[PDB]
Amino acid sequence: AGLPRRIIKETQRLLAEPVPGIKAEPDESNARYFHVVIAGPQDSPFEGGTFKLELFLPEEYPMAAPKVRFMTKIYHPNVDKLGRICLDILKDKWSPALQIRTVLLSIQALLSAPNPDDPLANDVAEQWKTNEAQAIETARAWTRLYAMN
Amino acid sequence: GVKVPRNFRLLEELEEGQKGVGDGTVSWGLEDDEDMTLTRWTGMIIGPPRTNYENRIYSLKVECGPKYPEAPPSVRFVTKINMNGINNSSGMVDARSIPVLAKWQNSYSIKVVLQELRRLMMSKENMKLPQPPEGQTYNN
Ligand SMILES: *c1ccc([N+](=O)[O-])o1
Repeated sequence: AGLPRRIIKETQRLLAEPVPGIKAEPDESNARYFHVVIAGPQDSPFEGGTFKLELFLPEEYPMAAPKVRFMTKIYHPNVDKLGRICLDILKDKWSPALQIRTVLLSIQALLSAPNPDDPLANDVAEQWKTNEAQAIETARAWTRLYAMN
Repeated sequence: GVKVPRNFRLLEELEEGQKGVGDGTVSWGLEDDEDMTLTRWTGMIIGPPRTNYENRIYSLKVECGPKYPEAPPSVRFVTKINMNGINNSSGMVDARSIPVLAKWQNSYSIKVVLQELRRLMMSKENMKLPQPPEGQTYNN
């Protein structure tokens, strides 16, 4: 009557063995919906900040990829104004062998290594390419403004 | 009975709004392109032909609150309109008077609401109402 074993397993293993720097807790009404907090990675302009991310396991999971979005404003060439990302492994490169966990530490890696070179980077990319020092300071400024409480 | 959470539903509606539907006589999009909460939307309805709404573009504000889509959105016309179920002084759409809202189901969407309002503009009791001057908007 319930969830697939895989989902029961992935959930339970998340609460038993969290990714370092990532808190992930299921929603109080929807067992396929998770409220995630990612710590800004060490040595990034996001360091010291905490960033909300939401994750949803659609009906066809794991055939279908999980859906994710940031819900804390962040200055990054691969996260847009509404928190959306275009992560290869969430589309073209998704497969059932990958797990939720792969997705989360991969998002942390994206924060650690912004890619303004990506075809689908947002409009922040130009500043990141041409004045990287200023772009990184702005990322730190937005961390101070939006990610410290 | 897998429910798609509010925020992911609204992301779907954002994509659909950008793609557009049907003949383009209704459209919707986010009011503030930095609103991560996806709460405030702009709706558009082209008044249907052979009614007193014809050849007018109606702008609306649609608010998807914390319980959407389990609960209906709140809707108000910005463009002035004389239409049953719409408060003619404020533009507020009375949920009890518009069937899609009064009988809301979680399968409905912003698109459905706007399509319903456009259908109701063709109703016998609305299509002949004399309208306010074109282009006028309510205050607030
Ligand atoms: C895909 C969705 C948003 C982005 N981005 O780079 O901001 O990519």
